[PDB]
Amino acid sequence: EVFNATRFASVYAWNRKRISNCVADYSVLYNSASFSTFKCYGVSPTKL
Amino acid sequence: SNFGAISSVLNDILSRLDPPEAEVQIDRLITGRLQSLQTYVTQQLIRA
Repeated sequence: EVFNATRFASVYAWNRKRISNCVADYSVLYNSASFSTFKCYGVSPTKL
Repeated sequence: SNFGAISSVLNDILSRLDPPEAEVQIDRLITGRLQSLQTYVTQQLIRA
């Protein structure tokens, strides 16, 4: 709903989406290969 | 104590980080814990 959102904010006024009460699969985002950049700090994209 | 480490707990390092960094955080904890044991023993020898 965020990554495929049809509209993003102007960066000076960037939006903040609250994700809670859900199951978070990040391997589906990482390995979609739709991203040019997917840099996770500390913990790798598929370990988090 | 962390002794410069991100966490006093080995598993907060190992379950999150790849070895190139996890080992660094562990050496910081080893140094601290090893020093604690060495200090302890020296004191035990003196009172002995």
